[PDB]
Amino acid sequence: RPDFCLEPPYTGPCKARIIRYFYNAKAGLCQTFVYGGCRAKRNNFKSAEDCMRTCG
Amino acid sequence: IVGGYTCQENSVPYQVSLNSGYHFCGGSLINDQWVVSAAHCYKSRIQVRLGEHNINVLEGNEQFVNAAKIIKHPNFDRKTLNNDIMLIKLSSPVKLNARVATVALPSSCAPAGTQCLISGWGNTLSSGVNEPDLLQCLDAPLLPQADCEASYPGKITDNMVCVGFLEGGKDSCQGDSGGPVVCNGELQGIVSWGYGCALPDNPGVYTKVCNYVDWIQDTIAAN
Ligand SMILES: [Ca+2]
Repeated sequence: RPDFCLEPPYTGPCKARIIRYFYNAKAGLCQTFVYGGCRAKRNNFKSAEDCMRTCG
Repeated sequence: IVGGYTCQENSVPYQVSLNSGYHFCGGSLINDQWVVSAAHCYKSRIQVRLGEHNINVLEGNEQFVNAAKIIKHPNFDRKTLNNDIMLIKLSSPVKLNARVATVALPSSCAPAGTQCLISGWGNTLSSGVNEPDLLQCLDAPLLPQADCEASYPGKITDNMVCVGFLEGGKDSCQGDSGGPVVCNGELQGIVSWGYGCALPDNPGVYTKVCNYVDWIQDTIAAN
């Protein structure tokens, strides 16, 4: 699978509270995390389906 | 808000919560029909909740109003966060009272050293996650621009101001964005960004509201 799928979730410097999905390789599944609102990394999805399709 | 204290019930009447299913940002009521927040808090659909204290319990003083117009600053940069400010026009004017009041726009730019009040329902931990039910408050000073720049080399513009402590411990955090920084009864800052929360050498960075008073007034009068 792509390398960005193995990176930990990135909240970013912004201080909003936006729920996004990320692939947790250690668990082998997509989970939610708090995204700050700006400068998102690639392991950041708006849905679990898109997350699993890209990093599954 | 990390290292703060629970605000006295309805002691920050101008504070609002931006909700699109759950609380995601804060804001400030500047007049009966307009709220100011951070541009990175943009969402196509936004419900504004006023008169709040406990964000998870219906208390009876709350007013829920949908946003009719969402206007971000035309020069907002999603990468550098320069001009991180946005205006929201409500569907209908709110009823102003003790729990719901407006905050005055700046008469001028407050100098470094000015004590201010920051508030929000954001994370209260620097490490880990603890979302408060009750509105949190924090007393903190505007920091000298040179210290702000030394903390964030080459990332601070004239439209930003650092507020907090260079030793860390107290700061705004995720969930606080768009919230107010009030000094002497005037809105001088808007929670925007920072590296982590309450970390040493990295105090919160805020939008310098005194640079946008005219843009705010011109936009309000034109919409
Ligand atoms: Ca409530």
